Amino acid sequence: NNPEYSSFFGVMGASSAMVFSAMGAAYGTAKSGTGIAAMSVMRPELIMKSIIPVVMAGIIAIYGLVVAVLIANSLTDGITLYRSFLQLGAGLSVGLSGLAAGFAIGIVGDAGVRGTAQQPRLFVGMILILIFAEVLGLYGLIVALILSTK
Amino acid sequence: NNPEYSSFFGVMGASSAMVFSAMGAAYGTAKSGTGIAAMSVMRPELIMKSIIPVVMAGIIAIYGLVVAVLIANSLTDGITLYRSFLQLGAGLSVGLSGLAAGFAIGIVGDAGVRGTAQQPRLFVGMILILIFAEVLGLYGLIVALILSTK
Amino acid sequence: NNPEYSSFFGVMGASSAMVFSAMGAAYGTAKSGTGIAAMSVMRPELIMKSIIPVVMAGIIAIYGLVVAVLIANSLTDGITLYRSFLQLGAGLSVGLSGLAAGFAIGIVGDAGVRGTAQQPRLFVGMILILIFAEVLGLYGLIVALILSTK
Amino acid sequence: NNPEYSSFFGVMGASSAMVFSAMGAAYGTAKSGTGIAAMSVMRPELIMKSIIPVVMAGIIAIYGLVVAVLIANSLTDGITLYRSFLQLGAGLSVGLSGLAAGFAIGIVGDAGVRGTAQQPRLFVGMILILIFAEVLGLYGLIVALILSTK
Amino acid sequence: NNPEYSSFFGVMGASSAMVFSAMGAAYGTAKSGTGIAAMSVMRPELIMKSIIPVVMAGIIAIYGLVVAVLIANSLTDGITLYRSFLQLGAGLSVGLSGLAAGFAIGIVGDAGVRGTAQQPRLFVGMILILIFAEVLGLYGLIVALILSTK
Amino acid sequence: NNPEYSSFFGVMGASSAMVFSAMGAAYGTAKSGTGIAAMSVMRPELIMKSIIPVVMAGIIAIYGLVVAVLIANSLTDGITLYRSFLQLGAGLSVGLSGLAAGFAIGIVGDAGVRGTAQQPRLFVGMILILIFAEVLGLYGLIVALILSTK
Amino acid sequence: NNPEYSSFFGVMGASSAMVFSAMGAAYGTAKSGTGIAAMSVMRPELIMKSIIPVVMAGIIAIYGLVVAVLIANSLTDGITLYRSFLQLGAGLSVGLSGLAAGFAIGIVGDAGVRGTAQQPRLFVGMILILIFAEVLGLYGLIVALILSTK
Amino acid sequence: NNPEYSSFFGVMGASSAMVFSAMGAAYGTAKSGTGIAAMSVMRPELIMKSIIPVVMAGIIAIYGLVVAVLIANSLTDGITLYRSFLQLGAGLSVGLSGLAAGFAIGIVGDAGVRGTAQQPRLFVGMILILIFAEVLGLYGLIVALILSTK
Amino acid sequence: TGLELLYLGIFVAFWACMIVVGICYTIFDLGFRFDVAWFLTETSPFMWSNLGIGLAISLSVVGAAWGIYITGSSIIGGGVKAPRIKTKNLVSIIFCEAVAIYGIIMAIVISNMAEPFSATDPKAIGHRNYHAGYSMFGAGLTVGLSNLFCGVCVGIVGSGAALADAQNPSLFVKILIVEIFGSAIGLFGVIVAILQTSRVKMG
Amino acid sequence: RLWALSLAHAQLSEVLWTMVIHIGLHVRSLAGGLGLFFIFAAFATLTVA
Amino acid sequence: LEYSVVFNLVLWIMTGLALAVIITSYNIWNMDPGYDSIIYRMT
Amino acid sequence: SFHCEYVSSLSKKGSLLVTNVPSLWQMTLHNFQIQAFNVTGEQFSYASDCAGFFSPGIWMGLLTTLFMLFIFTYGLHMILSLKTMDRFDD
Amino acid sequence: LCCGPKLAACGIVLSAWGVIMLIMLGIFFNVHSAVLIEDVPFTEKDFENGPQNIYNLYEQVSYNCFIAAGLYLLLGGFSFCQVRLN
Amino acid sequence: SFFPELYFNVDNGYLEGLVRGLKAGVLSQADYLNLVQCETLEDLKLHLQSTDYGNFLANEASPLTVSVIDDKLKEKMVVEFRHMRNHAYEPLASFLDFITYSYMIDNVILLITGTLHQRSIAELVPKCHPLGSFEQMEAVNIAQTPAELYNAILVDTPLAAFFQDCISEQDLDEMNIEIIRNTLYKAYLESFYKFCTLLGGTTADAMCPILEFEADRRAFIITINSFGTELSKEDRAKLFPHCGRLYPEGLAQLARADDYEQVKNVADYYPEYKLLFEGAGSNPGDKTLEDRFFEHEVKLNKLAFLNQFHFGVFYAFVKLKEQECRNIVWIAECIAQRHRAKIDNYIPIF
Repeated sequence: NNPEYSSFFGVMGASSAMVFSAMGAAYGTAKSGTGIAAMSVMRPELIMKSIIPVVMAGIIAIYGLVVAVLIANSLTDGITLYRSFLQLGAGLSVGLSGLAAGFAIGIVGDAGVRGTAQQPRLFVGMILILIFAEVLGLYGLIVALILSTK
Repeated sequence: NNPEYSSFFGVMGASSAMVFSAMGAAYGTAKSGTGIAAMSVMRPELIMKSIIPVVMAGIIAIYGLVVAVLIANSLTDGITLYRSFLQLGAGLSVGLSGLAAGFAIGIVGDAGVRGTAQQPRLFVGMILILIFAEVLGLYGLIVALILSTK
Repeated sequence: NNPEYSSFFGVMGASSAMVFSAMGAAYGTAKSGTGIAAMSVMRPELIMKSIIPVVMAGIIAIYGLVVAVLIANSLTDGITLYRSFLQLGAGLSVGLSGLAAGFAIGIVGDAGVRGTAQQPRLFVGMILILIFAEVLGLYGLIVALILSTK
Repeated sequence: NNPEYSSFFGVMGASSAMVFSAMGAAYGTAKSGTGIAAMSVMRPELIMKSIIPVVMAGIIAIYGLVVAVLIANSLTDGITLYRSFLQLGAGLSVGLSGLAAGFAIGIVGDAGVRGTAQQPRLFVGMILILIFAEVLGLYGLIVALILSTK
Repeated sequence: NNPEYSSFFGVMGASSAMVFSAMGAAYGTAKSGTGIAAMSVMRPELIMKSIIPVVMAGIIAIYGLVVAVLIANSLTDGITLYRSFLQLGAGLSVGLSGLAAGFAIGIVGDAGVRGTAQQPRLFVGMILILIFAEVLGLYGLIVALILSTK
Repeated sequence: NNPEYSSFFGVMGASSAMVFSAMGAAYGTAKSGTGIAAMSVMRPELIMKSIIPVVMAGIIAIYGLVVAVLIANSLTDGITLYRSFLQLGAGLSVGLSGLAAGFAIGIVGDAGVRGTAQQPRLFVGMILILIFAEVLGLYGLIVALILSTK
Repeated sequence: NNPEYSSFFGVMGASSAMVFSAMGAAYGTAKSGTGIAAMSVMRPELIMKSIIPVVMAGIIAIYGLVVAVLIANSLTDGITLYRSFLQLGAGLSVGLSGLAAGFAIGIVGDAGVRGTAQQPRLFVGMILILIFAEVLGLYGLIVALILSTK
Repeated sequence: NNPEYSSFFGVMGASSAMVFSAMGAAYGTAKSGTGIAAMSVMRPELIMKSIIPVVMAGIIAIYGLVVAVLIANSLTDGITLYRSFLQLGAGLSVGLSGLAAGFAIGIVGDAGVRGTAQQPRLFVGMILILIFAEVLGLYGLIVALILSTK
Repeated sequence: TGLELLYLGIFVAFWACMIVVGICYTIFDLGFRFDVAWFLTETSPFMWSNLGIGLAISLSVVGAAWGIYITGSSIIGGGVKAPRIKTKNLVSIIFCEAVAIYGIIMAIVISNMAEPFSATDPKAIGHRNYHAGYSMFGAGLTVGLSNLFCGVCVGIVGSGAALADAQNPSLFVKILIVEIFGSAIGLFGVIVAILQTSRVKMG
Repeated sequence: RLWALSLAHAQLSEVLWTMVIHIGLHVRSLAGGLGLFFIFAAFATLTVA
Repeated sequence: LEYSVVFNLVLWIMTGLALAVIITSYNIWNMDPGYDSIIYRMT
Repeated sequence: SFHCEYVSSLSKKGSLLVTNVPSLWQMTLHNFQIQAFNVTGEQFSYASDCAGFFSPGIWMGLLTTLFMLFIFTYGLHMILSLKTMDRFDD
Repeated sequence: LCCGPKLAACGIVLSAWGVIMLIMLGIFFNVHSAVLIEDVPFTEKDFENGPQNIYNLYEQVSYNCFIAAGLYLLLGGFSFCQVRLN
Repeated sequence: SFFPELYFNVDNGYLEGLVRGLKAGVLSQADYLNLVQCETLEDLKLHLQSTDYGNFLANEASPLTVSVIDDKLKEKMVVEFRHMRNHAYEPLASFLDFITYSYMIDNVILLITGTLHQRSIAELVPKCHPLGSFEQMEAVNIAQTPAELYNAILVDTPLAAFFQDCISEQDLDEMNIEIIRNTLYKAYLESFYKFCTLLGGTTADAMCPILEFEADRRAFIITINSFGTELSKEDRAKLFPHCGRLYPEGLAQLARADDYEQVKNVADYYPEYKLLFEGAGSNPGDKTLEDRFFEHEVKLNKLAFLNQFHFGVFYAFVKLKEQECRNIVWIAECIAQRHRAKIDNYIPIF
């Protein structure tokens, strides 16, 4: 008795949970990669220490993947329109939260590695700021899991 | 009885809360991180203190998370369209008010840490301006609670 | 009798009253923050005295909060569509008026504090101009109250 | 039986899977290739090593091709609307994720190759960052396979 | 019987006739006043003779007022849709022609006042060009009057 | 029977015929006026000759007025939809043709005036160019006359 | 049978045939007039010989006029939608083709005259290039005649 | 049987096949004319050789003309929607291909016309790139003929 | 930002109107009017099929010509001082034109799939015909856009390769691999288009 | 232009009466005299301006 | 019954006219003021 | 309920009624409104109707015109962004 | 008290204008002149039995205008005194 | 990312290739080793004739002079740049004009110095650097009037916007010509940086570092040179361009600086400047900080060619070929004065 077009919203839930987390992580890896290279032309020994922002950006894509896999496993042909809306909400709330966290990680990582070449003391501050940025994707994940496992 | 598209506005309430509060917190964190990275070159000992703007940016994401979890817990299959509109209003309030708060905190923190590199007495003024910029997120949270628990 | 979509305009009035007012206050506080920080490099003693633009920006968010709480409390299930339109109008009248007042307060705060750094005689003039920028948000509040209570 | 228009969304799933993955691969190859060409005059011996970002960009097109072939093979004229949505979801979740991976790969390849031309030791760090950027395409592929084979 | 929404287009004719004429006059006054302000610093005694462009700009607002008042006094509840269209057409024909005349007056007045600062003989030609610019708003008024009284 | 909404296209034909001709004449007058003003600083003798571009621009406004008057005079409530479309076509054909003619007049008038200050021989060619730029308004007028009186 | 609104496309065909031809010719005249004004300062004797680009920019308007007059004389009241579409097609094929030809004439005329100021031998080449840019309007005229007389 | 409006799509095919080809050819002629004008002043004897890209732009225009004439002669009154959409397909096939080919001819012709002046050996290279840039319009014409004669 | 303001204003106004309209339809229970089924079903299959063919060829040519001028500008500029460029760096042009060749081949293949119906009630048109229309549109978009991006990419890489060759003759044969990798994307698009239209038959 | 300016002047005088001194005239209480004093100060200044 | 046709005619004609007015007014508004030959003294 | 101006067999009036075989009858129902299910007393329920914002023909036309407008805007962007040299060689 | 001569001159001119105009306005209201009906503060229930009910309010507004004129006369006297000091 | 690869080559592809062709001709390290070993200026001419320069010097008189060689090299650079400028389009044309403004800012100082010393401008024009020559005739027949020259500059020269830092012709008479030159250069450099950032894309990302280094070296060297002069700290601080990475608090600590050790302390906070200062021994017989800054500038310009679609390559080429002209002039000076011991001090390019 449910609409056959109900599953469209759940499909977009999974699609957003992956696409937007991937875009956020791509930006976080790209800005951080340009920063790491422009830093490494002068201070090669800081490469592996400065790879941290890239990893924290990748964790955003992992959040997106976990939520997208959860939504995908939750999809069915008879899924109620309510559940489909829940899954679209979870998908957006993880994907765009990860997008924001990825922008923050990208800018912070670029600036932080560039500075850490100039000021070694800045490393811990950069790491703390990056943890704060990552926690935004984590909050997106928590909301998405609540919605998708109602 | 109640319309099936009622839950859509509730899930947009939750996702809007989280997404927009996370974007505000991300902008604040990114601007504050750029500011800290620029300041730390001349004045390394200020990196730890200068993370206060990042903390008050993260608190905006915490507001958004709280409202999002309230809405997510309040969602149920047959919620009245009126209740769904209330949750949408709470989500928009908290999320976009926190977005504005994040914009203000980002600009204020960037400028304030850059100034505090030069004139240490600017720090107290920066903290007060940050508190003023941050209570905007708190007003968003108050309106969101009043709407969401109504 | 009343269409069941009647409360959408009430919730959007509340959310507008808060969101737009908070955006205005955030811009005001951001511009005043940049101005204050830039001035404070050379004139540190003015840091606290120069917080007034930020306060008059926060007052705008307080107008928004008052109107938004009024609408949120005055918003029942069977709200007449006419009264819901009244509340939407009140929300817009306070929110966008606060946005205008916040832009004016921000620009005047930046200009006035930067001038005060150079010419101490400008403080009273700046405060007068800020009061004139603030009475705009006050007019918005008055019209919003008239509409909400009508 | 199933609706007339159902296959439309599956067709668009295939089209997105290939178009967006081609966009990502094309951007990755073009950006990394202009970087490589500009580098080569300064450092002719590094070209065969610098090809790696180009191969990583091509792998995004391979992901897109795999998902698109799966969709085009499974997509019959009268598939159920639910499967059609699933295939659109897989198409987007591979195509736009691979677009993000392609952008990350292009930016990282350009910057890293230009840096490696100046500092050989950046090569391994560039490989790691490229792996983290390309794995986003793999996450898109995983979500796409799950959706399309569900 | 005539439709209920008929008065909308007549009311929009009135409001447009006033609004766009006011915009044209505002632009004309703004540019002409900037020209006078720049002219004064060097040639004080020309300040009064150089207010003429502001006056010719105000003519356009007066024309908008004439048409707006005429339409407003012609409005009725049972206004036929044909008369509503005539009033809308007249309102736009005066409002936007006055806007164009205001652009012409503003630009010609700014340039001409600045020039007359440097060469007094320009004044007559400047007046002639301003007359040619204002007769555009006059033509708009003529068209609006013919439409409205028809 | 003829539809009640038929007269909308006729009133827009008149309003367009006047509005766009007025915009073209305004551009032509404004740019030629700035050109005359700049020229007059050195060569005051040439103001009354160089005014000709402005006369050419004004003739476009007269074309617009004539077509608008024809349309407005031909309007009625029962105006058959065919005649209404004919009048809209006449209005556009003269309004936008006059717009283009006025833009050409403005550009060539400014260039020709400034050149004539430097080289008096340019005046006759400026007259020819203005005529070629202005007969575009005449062609638009001819087409509008045919369509409107048809 | 021949729906009441059928004439709209034919009337828009006439309006396009005139408006876009007029805009092409106006751009050609404007650009070539600027070129001629710049050239005439140093090489007065070339002005009358160099008006050819303006003539060929004008001829585009004669093409547009011919097609517009033919369409306007080929409009009955109950015109079949087929013929109304044919006349819209002729109008576009001539108007936009004339617009392209006018852009070509303008660019080529400006460059060619400002070059012929430097090198006399460029004149015949400029005439050939102007002929090639001109025959685009002629091709538009051919297609428009076929469509409009069909 | 067939819908009244079926001829619109074939008409748009003809008008597009002419308009877009004219725009491509106009861009090609304008760019090549700028190149030739710049080239002539230093090396006068190359004008007639360098006029070749203009010839190829004219050829693009002729491709457009052939397709447009074919469609126009094919447009009957009772044209089935199938034939009409075939002709729309041909119209786009020739128009957009000719647009892109004209752009390529323009750019490569500008570059090569300039280059031949400094390095005469580049003449054959320019011609060889241009024939490849023009066989693209030829390809579009082939597909357009096949579609419009299907 | 002149023309980009017009573009952005149109885009933002359109999508604000879409958000408001979607909210209004959903809220007023008028969702039953927003028949995407009716749209996709009444919009004739011929429209989708012929848009597919037209784009299949035209976007491929917009790719080929785009890459051709991107790389030809560099070929000519570098050839001013290094004339050896002209003969060797023509391979980039060949790779850009192969994209338009994919375009024509697939446009002809897709146009071979169109047939008349003589049926206008959607039940009579049927799943097979609607699928034929949508799949030809999908093949057109796939091949056309994949080829557009592939041509632009190969053009960029070919320009880079020509400039590199300007300064070291031995460099070309090694940068050509990047152009090959870029060119493979057009082949992938062609494969996907073929598979999309593998089981299509209008009638 | 004569009529245009005449209408502008007439309507501006009408508004400046009916929303300044009409305020003090259309009040029930006898303090309306002092209200008129102040409102008339405002009326005079605005009319002159 | 003609609602589709009249709605689209009005909507798209008015969109075209509005865009034309906005673009023309933008060009006039941001017209090069021409007194740049005077500016350098005033600045 | 369903409302529709002119549910009639005449081509001049929408031809909502139709026959494949020629017939002797013709019919016209100006402002035809009907409701046969979920009826409530003497009142028609809210009214759906044929008169919509868009129709199939208008949709086909609008989408074809949108594609053509994208192509024309691309071409016009390229043509407008043409430029001419400001200087010439000696 | 003291004030600038220009302020005092403005005060006396304003007082003269106010006195003349408001005396005339009070006269015209006490006359029950029709052209000033819209400014009378009457209510919709005052139209029942005859014009007297509204004549009374006309008188009231006339008294208000006379009071305002008296205030302006006192202001004029004070401004004349100020001018004399200056 | 601004995707310049899509639309750069539409208008700037030909010159993009041509300028790189020109760069391919700048002398290599091996070419400099060839020039180093010449016995005479004629021998230098012959060894140079095999390079891109070819027979540029063959038309001059038999007794070659290093002044003549310098003039010919400058003439060649000017010819090439003027060709590119004549073939440039609006945005690239504006960028090239910004490059020329730098030389205009020195020619204008020549003009004002001549005018305040009451000399005919016709005698000054020949001494102007051709890249920034005043074509405008408003700057001719000045009658030796500073007000006339100042109005001519404001009304008919691009430097009108830069002179707005000054306000009056009286400033020309009062301020030292070096302060005028450096204030104009600060204004020009900041305007150039803003222009490059507004261009954005690869142009910004590849050019802004060069101008930032220009600002930082300006700050360092102005500070180091100002010690033994009347120039006050308060006026010195105005000369620092605010684009460089020193801008907040670095320029401030320099304005507060009163010794070379304090300038070096400011430099210590930046790794890319710490290295230059440590390497610049500055004692007699070895590299000075000027030499180290020239080397770093050459490195920065060389890096501009690693990016493809951007204007920065034209600026990099102009400065690199200027460095190459100065290198050849230096080698000629060493050959003429027989100061072979220090002939290696040329800055190698590529």
